[PDB]
Amino acid sequence: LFSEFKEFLYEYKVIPLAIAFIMGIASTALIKSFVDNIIMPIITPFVPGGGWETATVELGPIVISWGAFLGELVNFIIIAFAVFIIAKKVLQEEKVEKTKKVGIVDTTFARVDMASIAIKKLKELSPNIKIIRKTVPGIKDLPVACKKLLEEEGCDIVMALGMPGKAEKDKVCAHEASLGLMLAQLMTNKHIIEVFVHEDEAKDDKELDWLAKRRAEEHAENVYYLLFKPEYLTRMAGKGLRQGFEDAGP
Amino acid sequence: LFSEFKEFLYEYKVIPLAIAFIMGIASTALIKSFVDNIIMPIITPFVPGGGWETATVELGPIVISWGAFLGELVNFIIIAFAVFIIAKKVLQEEKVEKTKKVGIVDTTFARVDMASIAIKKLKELSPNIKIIRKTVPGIKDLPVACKKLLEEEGCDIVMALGMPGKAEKDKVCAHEASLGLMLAQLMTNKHIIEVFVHEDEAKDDKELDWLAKRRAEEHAENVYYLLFKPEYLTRMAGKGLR
Amino acid sequence: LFSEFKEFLYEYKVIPLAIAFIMGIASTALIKSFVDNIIMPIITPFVPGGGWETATVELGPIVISWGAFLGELVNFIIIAFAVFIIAKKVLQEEKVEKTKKVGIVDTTFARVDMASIAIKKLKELSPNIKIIRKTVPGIKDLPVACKKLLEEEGCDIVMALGMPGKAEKDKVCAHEASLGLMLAQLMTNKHIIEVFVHEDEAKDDKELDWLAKRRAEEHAENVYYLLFKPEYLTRMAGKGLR
Amino acid sequence: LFSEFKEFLYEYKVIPLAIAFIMGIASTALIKSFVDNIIMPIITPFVPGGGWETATVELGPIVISWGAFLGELVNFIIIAFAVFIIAKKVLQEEKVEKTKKVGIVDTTFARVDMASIAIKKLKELSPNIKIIRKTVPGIKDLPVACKKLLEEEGCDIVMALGMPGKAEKDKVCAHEASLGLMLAQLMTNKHIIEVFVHEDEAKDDKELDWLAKRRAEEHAENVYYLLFKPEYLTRMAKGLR
Amino acid sequence: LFSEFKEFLYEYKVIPLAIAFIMGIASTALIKSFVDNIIMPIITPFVPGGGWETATVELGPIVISWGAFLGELVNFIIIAFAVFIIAKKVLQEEKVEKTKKVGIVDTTFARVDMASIAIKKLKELSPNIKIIRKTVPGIKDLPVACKKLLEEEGCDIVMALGMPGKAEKDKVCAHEASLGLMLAQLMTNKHIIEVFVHEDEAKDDKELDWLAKRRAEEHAENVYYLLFKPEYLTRMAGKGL
Repeated sequence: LFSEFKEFLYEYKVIPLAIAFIMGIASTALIKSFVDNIIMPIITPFVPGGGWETATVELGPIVISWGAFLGELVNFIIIAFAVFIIAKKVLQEEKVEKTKKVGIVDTTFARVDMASIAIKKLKELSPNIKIIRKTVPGIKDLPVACKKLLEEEGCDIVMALGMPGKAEKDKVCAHEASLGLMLAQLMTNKHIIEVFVHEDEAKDDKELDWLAKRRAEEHAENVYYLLFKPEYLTRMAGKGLRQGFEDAGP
Repeated sequence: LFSEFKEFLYEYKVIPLAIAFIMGIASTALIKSFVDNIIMPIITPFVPGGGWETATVELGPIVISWGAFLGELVNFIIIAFAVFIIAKKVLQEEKVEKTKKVGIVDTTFARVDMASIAIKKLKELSPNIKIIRKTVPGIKDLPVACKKLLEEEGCDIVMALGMPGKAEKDKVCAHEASLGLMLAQLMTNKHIIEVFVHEDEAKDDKELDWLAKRRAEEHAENVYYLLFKPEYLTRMAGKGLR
Repeated sequence: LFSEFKEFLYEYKVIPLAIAFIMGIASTALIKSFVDNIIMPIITPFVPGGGWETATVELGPIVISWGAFLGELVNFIIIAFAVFIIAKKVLQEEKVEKTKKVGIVDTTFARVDMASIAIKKLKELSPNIKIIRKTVPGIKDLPVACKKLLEEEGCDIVMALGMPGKAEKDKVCAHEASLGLMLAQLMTNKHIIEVFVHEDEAKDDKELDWLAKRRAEEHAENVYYLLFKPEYLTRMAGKGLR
Repeated sequence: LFSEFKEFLYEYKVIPLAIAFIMGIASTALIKSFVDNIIMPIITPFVPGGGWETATVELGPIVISWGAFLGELVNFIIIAFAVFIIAKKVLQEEKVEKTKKVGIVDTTFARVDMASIAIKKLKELSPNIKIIRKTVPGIKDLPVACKKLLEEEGCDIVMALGMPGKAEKDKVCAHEASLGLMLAQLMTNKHIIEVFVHEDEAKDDKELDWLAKRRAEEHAENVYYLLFKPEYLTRMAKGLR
Repeated sequence: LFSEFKEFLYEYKVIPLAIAFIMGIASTALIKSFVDNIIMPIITPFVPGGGWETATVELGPIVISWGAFLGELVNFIIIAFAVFIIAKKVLQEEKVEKTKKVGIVDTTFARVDMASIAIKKLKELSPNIKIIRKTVPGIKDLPVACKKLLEEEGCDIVMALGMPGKAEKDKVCAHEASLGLMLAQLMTNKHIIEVFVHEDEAKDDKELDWLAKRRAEEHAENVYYLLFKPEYLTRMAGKGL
């Protein structure tokens, strides 16, 4: 009996559609009721007993019920400002700027913890940033992970920290992963700064740990830049920067 | 000529659009009809015979039909609460969670049955989980499969169990497959825990069967973690679980 | 003068939006017109000459026009059932006992006609299936082709039969193609059973033709399974049926 | 203060939403006004002076204002046909006709002009086809280009003519390109007949030029087939090459 | 309470939906109120005291309230022109062209600054172009970057300047990047002219710098063409280069 309807509404999301009605209808009435019963009589003391409704002026054999129209004209004017004003405030609820929120996604699988450095270095540059952290097991998980923070968690940018293995089985998963991040960003129109450190890039654990931490730091700086002082980057445009050690120019 | 209209509605999904109308209109009237015919008279015994509608007060040459307005003002107030309240309950029935539902997709093609272990180990960790199982022939099929459970079957997460072959012809299908899973996840914003065991990773049938079952178990634990105690994982962050 | 409007409607697809209105409005009126002019008088013979509209009861100085409210209350009840019931029948859209429809896409480029066997074997397993066939020149064309049948031709599943060449130039086009089929499935949430037979998999024309026809058959069976007895497949789960 | 509203409408595209209202409302009224003031009186000469509105029949102590209901019933009927009929005609813009329109996209980069042959051979097979031609610089450009003609230029099918280079640097661009065409088709549900001729497929300029032209011709034929006599292709369902 | 409702509106963006109502309703009324109270009486001086509402003519035992209908007919006519005209002016706001605006995206990572030349050469060919410039660290960042200027910054076309490294680790990122640009273009139906110069394409810093700048220039010329004189490119079609 009742249920089909309820499930029906859920599936087609009709319910919020209808709430527009009620508001449209109800506010339309409240607005005129006010104008007609209170506003108009105040406006028309010259017409007797609030006869504005039937107020009339004759032009030869022409009879124009101006009062009725005037009542509508002033109604419309009052309804207009309501919509003009209701539209302005929905505009400001949008143009505020809350404090940029960064998302950090890392792995259990990962040997070194880059998240730490990164978050530190980010808080340092701008103590005002909000940081959301989430961790997934494998690199295979960064994409969905990031895309979620970006859409569902209101992050403005995200860092994806990963340690693809040394095996060639690991290399394919790393690329494929990276590529997911690509789509992620494109679907969201937001950046996901990728920071992957292959175990094989460094010869031993001492370097692996040092290297990963330096890069993490370096990228965290970019998150800062892209995010706050983008002018800066253009100044460094085509100036041959790089990740650690030597760089380059002309 | 009736038909064109019906198909028309189907194609443009106009029908549910209209149901909003009816509800908007009909609930608007019922709410006021009640206020006007029953509420107001009760509210206004002082006005004679429910004359509230025409109730009026004069201020010098000014005549303000307050009754009518009061009837609307009280109508509006009753309608507002109707909408405030209707909005609150759609917040609780929507926002509130259910017993997490996991999806498990596997293959006929696959040598070893990893679904088993996995489902067991999952029920163990959290006896309260719902499990949907679907099986397709080839690995080429996991994607659509998973994507379906995720969307059509309300699964919160999915495990795709596969056994790509040893041949290089198998390899390409495995990668391509994996890649679809990537997309699937991104299109759904839900995880699909991939668990592929190449026949060549293990030397013989004894290992192949042992190795597959161990991983299936291990990933099933992750499904648990991501799903229930995600805090845990962060604790394990950059801790080199390899 | 008139045109801008028409193009406007086309671009924003406003027209079907509006048909919701008409229906909402017109059905709202017909429902009440009936209730008020016919239903109510029948309901109220006690009130004289259908005075239910103005029917009233006094409680001290209180005057409650219950007739009007009762007419709305009964109206609302009649409109509700209309919407409860209209919602139920749009739910039964999932009749799907109309007969699963399969799509078969093949190539002119292809040496062997796999379509034939496949169609046969399908009609055999389930004489009740509807078969749509479309053919494109190159393998490059299967994707769009399939995705079309899936969406525009109501097929529930599709088989894409192809014969990628022996050349490495062919190998890249085959991979790229397959991958398209990937997306096609993901975008549609329907399966496309891929069945590609590389000219090089078989040593000669006799084998090529034999091999291709066997596979086409074998996959046609799967179309059957996934489509009708999916419980079978799970039974065969992890049974290395490869 | 008028502005916020205007920008507001633009951002949320509310304006066209509203035009639905007006039409819904205005057509609802015009339809009944006609029925009630003109239709009904004609229908009811037996009732005096168009009293159909108040027309009534008694059944014991029951008083049923059938005139009012009948006027709505006949209104609803006239409104139904209007919506049934308005729905039919919106169904017919999307015919299984229109003179088919083909899109041809080529490159400056490309050494040989395949577009020429292709268009000729297409005009030959069916002088009734409309041909849209757009040319981009690099093969990298065909995708967007094609996806455009398909969507924005109402083309039913598109041919993407290209000549990837001999360098392995060229090879990656060609693959990547092709792959773009893939998506293009899938996003549009329309065919893009790819026709790429690698400079290295042919040994010299004489062959390169000949070979490209032949293929271009050959694919053009397919555009024709896929487009007009699709039955034919199924008959060839026969190792053609 | 009040809040749930507010958050509710935010989440489902119901608020702007409703504004359609108000406008639909309010304008419907203002339009008729005008017609009925002022228009009609002017139209009907022959009927006494604005009796047009009840104006009537008999045909035998037929009574047709033509006045009421005429008032709606003329109402509908006035509402129609309102929607016809309202639809026209949203058309001129919808397809008014200022404008062309190009977007330029480059890298810090990149050795040489191509953006400079490109922007010069574009300003030269058409001093009337607007140029938006944004810079990201790595090549991995061009995609999102470009897709942003295209959608969010109203660019009509975008140039993506990059210098993938010499390492094979760099190669893979470059391809992957390029590929992103693919999608980007397809999703937006706008071009992103890619301009990548691998460090290894040139033997030394003198060449690396020269080569990059020349190409940047050359491509910038294409942005011009595709953008302003596209009939030029077709002329150069299949003319190799």
